Amino acid sequence: WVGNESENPFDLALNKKDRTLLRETWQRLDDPKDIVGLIFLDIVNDIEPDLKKVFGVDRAPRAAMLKMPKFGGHILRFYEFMEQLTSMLGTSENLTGAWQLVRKTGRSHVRQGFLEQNQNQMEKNYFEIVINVFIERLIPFLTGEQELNYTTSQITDVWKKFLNTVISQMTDSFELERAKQK
Amino acid sequence: WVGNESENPFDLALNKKDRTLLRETWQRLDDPKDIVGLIFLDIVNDIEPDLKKVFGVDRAPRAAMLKMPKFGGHILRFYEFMEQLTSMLGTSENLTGAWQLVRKTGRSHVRQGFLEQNQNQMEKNYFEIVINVFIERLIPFLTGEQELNYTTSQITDVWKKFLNTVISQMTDSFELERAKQK
Ligand code: HEM
Ligand code: HEM
Repeated sequence: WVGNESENPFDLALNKKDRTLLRETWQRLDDPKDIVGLIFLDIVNDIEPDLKKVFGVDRAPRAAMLKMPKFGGHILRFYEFMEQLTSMLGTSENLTGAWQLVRKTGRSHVRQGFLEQNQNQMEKNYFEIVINVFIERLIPFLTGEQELNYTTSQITDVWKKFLNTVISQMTDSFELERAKQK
Repeated sequence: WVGNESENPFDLALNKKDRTLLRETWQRLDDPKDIVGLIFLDIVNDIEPDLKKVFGVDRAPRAAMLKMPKFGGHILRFYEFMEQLTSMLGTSENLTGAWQLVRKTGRSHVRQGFLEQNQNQMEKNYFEIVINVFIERLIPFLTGEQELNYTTSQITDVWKKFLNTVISQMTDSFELERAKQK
């Protein structure tokens, strides 16, 4: 895909009002990078501890991990990716750039040897594992149900459609890029 | 993808009411196979004549094509695919089987040498070329605007989301299967 096609799932799964909600709800958050950090700490410590080694935090106490370079780097990168993606979708309506960003990010992960070897739709999809923790943990902050016009049901459904579309496009772009590289 | 995942784009782009509309509007049609036939006749004769050779109708007058085996066979297969897909989506809510059907069909086309050689997202996407003629020609039958509760705008938007999702999933499944086969 070039990115400008009419089949863009971010245009199909989300309408204009949905995209505005994604941006406005994300912006309502105070310290979104801190929330992203807390969720990644849960991912590597509680949910998928195989990821500690990947991020170089297999020895760091939970309390030191945010300072370790690969781990704190990833938190920054993931936060920036969500910042840009929600802005493109919900502010500029740059639907092409939003789709292109997600597929480029999916393809780029093929360089991660852990994922090249272990990413597997039959067994573990690590993009799904990570984003599912966001679905469970980020959405209650976004609805205001948890702390650190739109109804709770609306915000929940929109963020689920959005985050599931991020999973599917990163998964598909990764899988294709890996197949091509062989 | 197994098919049962939460990232299924037919569940994300279409809600239950949308899927019911897809099924009810398709069922309102009198002789849907005839309409499918007429649209394929336009595709091969007027829009993408490179396809005449593929379907063995490079000599048949337009008036004989429906009887030629590869061409009339394809019309039957495409009609059955839409019949099953709209039933799965809109009647049984078998969203897994709907997604699986579309990806299996995408993968199966890699066996078509014309597509293996020529299918190309940079240049011509033949699934997109075919389905776009359906978007232009089938939707006015579905809305009742042309001849052979839901508003015209609703029916048009739902069928566009649906048919665009069929294009994207056939395209992606095809591309992956071709890359794997090499
Ligand atoms: C789940 C959705 C994910 C998103 C949105 C995401 C986002 C990003 C971004 C934006 C970058 C830098 C730009 C780029 O390389 O494309 C990056 C790099 C990286 N990603 Fe991810 N990532 C995700 C999941 C994962 C997973 C499951 C792994 C497991 C290995 C992973 C490992 C890495 C690593 C090691 C880097 C290099 C930078 C670093 O180590 O901090 N990512 N990721
Ligand atoms: C655009 C969406 C399309 C749909 C939904 C579709 C559907 C189907 C189905 C359901 C079958 C039989 C089952 C299977 O093999 O999976 C089939 C076979 C086939 N498809 Fe397609 N098709 C599409 C596009 C195309 C295109 C663009 C070509 C161009 C080569 C093509 C060429 C063929 C051929 C040659 C067969 C074998 C049967 C025959 O020749 O009649 N199809 N297609």
